[PDB]
Amino acid sequence: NTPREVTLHFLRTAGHPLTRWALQRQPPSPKQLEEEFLKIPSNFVSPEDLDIPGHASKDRYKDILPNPQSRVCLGRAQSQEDGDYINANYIRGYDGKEKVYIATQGPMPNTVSDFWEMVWQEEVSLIVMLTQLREKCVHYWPTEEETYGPFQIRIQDMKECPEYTVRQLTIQYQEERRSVKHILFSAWPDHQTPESAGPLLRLVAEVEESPETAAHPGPIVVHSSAGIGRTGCFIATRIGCQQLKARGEVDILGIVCQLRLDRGGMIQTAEQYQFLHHTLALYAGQLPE
Amino acid sequence: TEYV
Repeated sequence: NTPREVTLHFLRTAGHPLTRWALQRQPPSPKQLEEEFLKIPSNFVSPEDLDIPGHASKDRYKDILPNPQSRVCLGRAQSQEDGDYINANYIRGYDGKEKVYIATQGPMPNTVSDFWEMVWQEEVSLIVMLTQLREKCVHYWPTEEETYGPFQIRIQDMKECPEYTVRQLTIQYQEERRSVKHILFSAWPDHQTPESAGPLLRLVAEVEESPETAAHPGPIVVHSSAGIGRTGCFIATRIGCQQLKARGEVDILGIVCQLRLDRGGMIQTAEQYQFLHHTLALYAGQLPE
Repeated sequence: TEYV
């Protein structure tokens, strides 16, 4: 055991399976959940761990880097750029199934073409954006039509729900046109949680109700400014709901551990960990029967 | 920059 091997062993083996009854009626205490959360290693990579010349300019935060083994590599669809780097990682889903999500940071003006290239190359049909309206991060989608490198994007439809905005986009590359659904969930401040879990579960139903629209199933892109806290919470919620529906139990600790192996730092706060328990207890009470 |  290196520190690194102690980290990997913990994340592969930690678990706290809870029956749905225990989650709803007899949950671990707040102090227990915080203690449990603080035990989980971050699995952050250091700048020294990454040998990708030039990547710094494509990171929003120099301390938040994509783990090498699961990072998304861009192909060569950009005649302007020579590298394959984007701050994004493939994320396992329910039962360990590969590439169910990509977690990424919010695009910067200089990584917007990279983002759409990833969307194209990975045959993404759904993007989940988690934000607090408060703006600074750049709008990487057009009001009606914009070109980003070799990609033309066009808004087809836009509808407002109280919790989120759904945009139906078309992305074009050469003679080829694809559909992409975009959902912007807007009252989630970074480092914090939403006021209640109702809208979040609606967002989750919205995601679950989304048709596959690509030639081949692709990852769901989930992002927020750093791509770890709110991104991690959303994905953990989705997996946790899937465990509850299929099995009537959930292992929240194991879900967060599996997320951290895929991308360092997923779920950043003990408050966010506690809210995850709350949201899943809510989902359990909403289940049919 | 710093997110932590």
